[PDB]
Amino acid sequence: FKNKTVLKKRCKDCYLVKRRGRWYVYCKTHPRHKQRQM
Amino acid sequence: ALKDPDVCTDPVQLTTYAMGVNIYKEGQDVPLKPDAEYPEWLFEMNLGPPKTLEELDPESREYWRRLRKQNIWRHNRLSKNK
Amino acid sequence: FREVVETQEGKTTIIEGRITATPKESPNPPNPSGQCPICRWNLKHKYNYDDVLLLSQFIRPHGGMLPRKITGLCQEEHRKIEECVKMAHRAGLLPNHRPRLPEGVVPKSKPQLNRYLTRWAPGSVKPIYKKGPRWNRVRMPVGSPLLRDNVCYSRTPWKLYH
Amino acid sequence: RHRRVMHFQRQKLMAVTEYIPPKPAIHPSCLPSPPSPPQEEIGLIRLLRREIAAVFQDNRMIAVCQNVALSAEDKLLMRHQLRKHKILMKVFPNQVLKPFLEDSKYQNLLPLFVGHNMLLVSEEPKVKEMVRILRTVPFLPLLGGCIDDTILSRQGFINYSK
Amino acid sequence: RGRIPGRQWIGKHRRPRFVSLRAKQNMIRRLEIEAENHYWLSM
Amino acid sequence: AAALARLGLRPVKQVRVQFCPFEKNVESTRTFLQTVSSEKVRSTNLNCSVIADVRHDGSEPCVDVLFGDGHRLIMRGAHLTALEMLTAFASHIRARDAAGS
Amino acid sequence: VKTLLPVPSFEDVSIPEKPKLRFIERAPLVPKVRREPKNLSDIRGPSTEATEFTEGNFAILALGGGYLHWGHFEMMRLTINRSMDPKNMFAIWRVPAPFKPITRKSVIDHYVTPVKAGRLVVEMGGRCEFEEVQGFLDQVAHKLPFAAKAVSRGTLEKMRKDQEERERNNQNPWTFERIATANMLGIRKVLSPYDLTHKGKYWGKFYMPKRV
Amino acid sequence: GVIRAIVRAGLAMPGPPLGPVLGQRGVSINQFCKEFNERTKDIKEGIPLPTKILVKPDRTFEIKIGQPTVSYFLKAAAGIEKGARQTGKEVAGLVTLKHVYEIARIKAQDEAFALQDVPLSSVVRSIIGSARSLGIRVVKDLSSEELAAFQKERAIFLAAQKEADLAAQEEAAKK
Amino acid sequence: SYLPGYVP
Ligand code: FES
Ligand SMILES: [Zn+2]
Repeated sequence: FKNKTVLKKRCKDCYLVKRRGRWYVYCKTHPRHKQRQM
Repeated sequence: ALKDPDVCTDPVQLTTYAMGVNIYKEGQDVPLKPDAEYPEWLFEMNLGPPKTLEELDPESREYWRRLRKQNIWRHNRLSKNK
Repeated sequence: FREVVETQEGKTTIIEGRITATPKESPNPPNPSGQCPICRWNLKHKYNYDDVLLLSQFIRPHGGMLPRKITGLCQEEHRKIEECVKMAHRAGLLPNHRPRLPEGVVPKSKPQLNRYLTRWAPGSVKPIYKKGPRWNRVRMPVGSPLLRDNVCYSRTPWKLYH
Repeated sequence: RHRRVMHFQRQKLMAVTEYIPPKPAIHPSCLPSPPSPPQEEIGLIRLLRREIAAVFQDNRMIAVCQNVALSAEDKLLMRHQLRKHKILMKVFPNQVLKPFLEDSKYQNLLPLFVGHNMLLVSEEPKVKEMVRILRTVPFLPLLGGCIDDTILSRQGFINYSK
Repeated sequence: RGRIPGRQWIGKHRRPRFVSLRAKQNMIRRLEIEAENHYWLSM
Repeated sequence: AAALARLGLRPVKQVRVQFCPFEKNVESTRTFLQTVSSEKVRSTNLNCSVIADVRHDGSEPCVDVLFGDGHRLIMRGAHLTALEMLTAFASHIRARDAAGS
Repeated sequence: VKTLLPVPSFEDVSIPEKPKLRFIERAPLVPKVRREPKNLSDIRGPSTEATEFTEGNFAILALGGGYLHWGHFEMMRLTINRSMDPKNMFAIWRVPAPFKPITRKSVIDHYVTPVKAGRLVVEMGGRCEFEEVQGFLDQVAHKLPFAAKAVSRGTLEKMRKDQEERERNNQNPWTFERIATANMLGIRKVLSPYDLTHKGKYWGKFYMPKRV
Repeated sequence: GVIRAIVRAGLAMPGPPLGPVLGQRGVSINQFCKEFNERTKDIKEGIPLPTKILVKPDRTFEIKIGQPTVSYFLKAAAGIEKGARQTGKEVAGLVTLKHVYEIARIKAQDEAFALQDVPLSSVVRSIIGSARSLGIRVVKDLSSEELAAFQKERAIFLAAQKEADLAAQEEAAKK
Repeated sequence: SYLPGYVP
């Protein structure tokens, strides 16, 4: 992951999801697109 | 190395014959037919710039083809900065 | 409603849909001019999480929320009911709408702690180790801000943070 | 940003003199909204109606087919083969085509236009030549048609060809 | 934790103060008295 | 269509779709035929054939799918929407593929 | 049949021969004594100049007071020129070059440009819509030392119309202007002479759009 | 898959640009050249023919041959050897509606227009916009008196372009 | 059988 204040999708396969009280960015195609809300 | 075939430069020949029409080597140039033999819709087309939206009749396909084409331009400019 | 059933006989699978009894809305609404079933019965700002009778009419058999375009509710009231259903399950007020357990799963015994007006999911809340100063107190949210405009019969408004 | 620490007398003045938006007694969304003002019909829409009317008037044989998601190369190849037999492939939007049939002789073709549909038309009813071209793809169905202002199904076209 | 640098209600970094509900009501009560005073001094 | 092209009709042998176009309960069946007869789905398995036979007998529409394993899948689209038919159909693909290998 | 609409035409709009923003000198060549009184509130209060559009249709509105130095000018100049099309866009400077010297001892160094609230900083226009320029202008306005926001002729007009609407329909019978002018409760003892005109919308270098 | 490219008639070469394209597909380069050269033997050498290549899974090709590009017809009809660098600003050649009708009479025999079965009126209209790309101007009637004068002035413009073009080359060397 | 001011 990468703690980001402003989550932003980096491609079409990224999808925002709310888990464990904070928004996450998951991308199976590009694992480096994963983000965590800081 | 590869180039287009040489084209003659003759004001009389170009008017009388069209060189690019014939493509077969054994063939001959096609002379132009007289004015009457051509159909009526040939000499009534828009040789100049395309007609504007204001000059097109709304109850026509070409009126909305132009308008739809312009709307595609607007989206591209808006998406250009994105 | 509509039901879907599959019967397998002779290594052949058959899928069919059978229509069942469909409940009907009660006649003569108090406010026929209302756009959604909430203000049609003048129930706006007059329901809470413990009113499971109202909430049970907008939920699926497994406790899931129903789509807004099916129930016909407005966006403002659909969100309010969406939070009331979440707080109803967390309070244990809907014991017949438990999640579907796949075969081969037996839930273990877990600490049963009574709770109500629980805004967040219990598993996604971190403890408040440092309260902070009086002017910068870290409060505990109680209830939901979507129910702020509900009818209050006391002069003191609803305290959403403790 | 309140960078400087306002005097408490001034701070109370700011809090008392705060904007208070007017709140209607009944929410506007709950009231029955006025009917949407009418607009002018689109010039393209009325152009389709004139074009559609010509199709039903000039040619007598109209074949209703579902425009399956065939590849463009295969869909153009079939169109050329139909062109050898002078069979056109007209496609019109259903939102303009259905209302035309609602006020017309061919009022019973309404259920046939559900989804992606296309119209096969020809001045002469060359049904037998059209069927064999459609037999190349088993997944292309012929919903129905109308020959000499008579409503017929796919079975009638088979009987008409024979 | 929670130190206020310097003195509480003076200096650059001061302790924040907030207006309560009855603080607004008391000021409004005073304003209505003075608003009526402006009426009797107009005649 | 996009979701179904990812899986592929590898175990599928025959697909047959029947419906009555004049009846007003075949919209879901026709939409299922529209997605199955797409270029993406058919390109995955050329051997798998898609059959569309029109009838005017006033009967309820149904879809018959034959697999290499011999099992048959019957989906009556009279009271099943297009998404439900696709979801049920796609699930059987994974089950049969696992049994095959 | 999707409902299409005609698109506006920008053919009648002319582009200057130098659409890009000109280079901003770091310091004035010759310092000059200002004619303003020594008591300067250069960043305090509403702006009284460059508050309206002149040539273009889009501009960056300043919602607070601050000083712009050479670094801020370079940030705007480089960003706008790179992100805009010179053929269909042009920009002009709505603020003067840095002229007020700031002398700070290290244990006259740099010049700044004071800007008040409500002043246009950079104004753009040409054969373009607002959505095209709203992208980078918000990016540029985010980097300014004061609260800034990209506006157009319509958005700025609408914003002022909304503010006028709020004052008219405000249900609160007590306003800052009424109390301050009438010295109700002896409030002028804790107020300022400038507050008689600011009417509570300004506090130091900050502007409060929500204050009526 | 299907690959489309413009290949000179009777002048196919095993190397680039179409060489590596077929090499990636694995289809035999020499077989394609032998078939194309002998099939386009009657067509004059150097004529640009848009070619369509069909690739079977067994690396077997069935070439498809169409009509030459319209720009070839238009330049030949006006005598132009090289199109105008900037269209609109300057006029390269001059063609008549009689020339366009004879061009559209054969150009309509290609795969694209034949499959659509559009009337010849549409084919003439699309070629008119094509001449505007090359800079050629479409005039309804034209005689020999003014055709030899316009072509005379075009050469003066061509000579001017040579001086400018060589100047850039000379400047590039000095860099 | 519900009055205008009826509330469940
Ligand atoms: S529209 Fe009235 S509460 Fe929903
Ligand atoms: Zn991604």
